Amino acid sequence: WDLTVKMLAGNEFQVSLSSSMSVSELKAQITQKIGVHAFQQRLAVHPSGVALQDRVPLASQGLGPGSTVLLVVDKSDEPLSILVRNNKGRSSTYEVRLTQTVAHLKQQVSGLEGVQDDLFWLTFEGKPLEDQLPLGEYGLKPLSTVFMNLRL
Ligand SMILES: [Os+4]
Repeated sequence: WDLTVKMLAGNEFQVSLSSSMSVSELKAQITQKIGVHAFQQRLAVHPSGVALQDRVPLASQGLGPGSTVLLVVDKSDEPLSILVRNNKGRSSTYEVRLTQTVAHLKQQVSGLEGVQDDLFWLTFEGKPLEDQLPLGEYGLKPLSTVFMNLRL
C-alpha cells in the first residue's frame, strides 16, 4: 500500500508495500530511500505511539493505506569485539562494526585461519549468516561466538 514515513529528524516520504506487506518489507523500503540499514531503524505507529511488531503483519497492527509511522535512525557504529570459533574449536577475537557485511568478516576470518573463504560459511545461534547482510542484522554483542562450518 501507500504508507507515509515521518521522521522526527527529517521530513517525510511515501513508501509502497507490494506483497505480504510485513515489517521487513517496510524497512527494506526505508533502506531503499535513505540507505540506512534495517537494524538501525526505530519505528513506531502514529499516532498510537507504540513500536512495531516484527512478527505481526502490518495489517493486523493498526497500519494500512494512508497510515503514518515514525522513524528515528541510529547513527552510532562503534567497534566491538566478537569471537569466531574455528573447525578445531579454537576461538579468536575480531574487532568489527555492526555495519560491515558477513562477506567482509569471512575475508578477515579466512585471512587469519588460512582457509579460503569459499570453503566455509558462518553461523550464529544455529542460523547461518548471509554474505550480503550486515553483522548488526544478527544481533551480535561483545564476545558473541560465531561458528565456522567447513563445506566438507
Ligand atoms: Os518532520
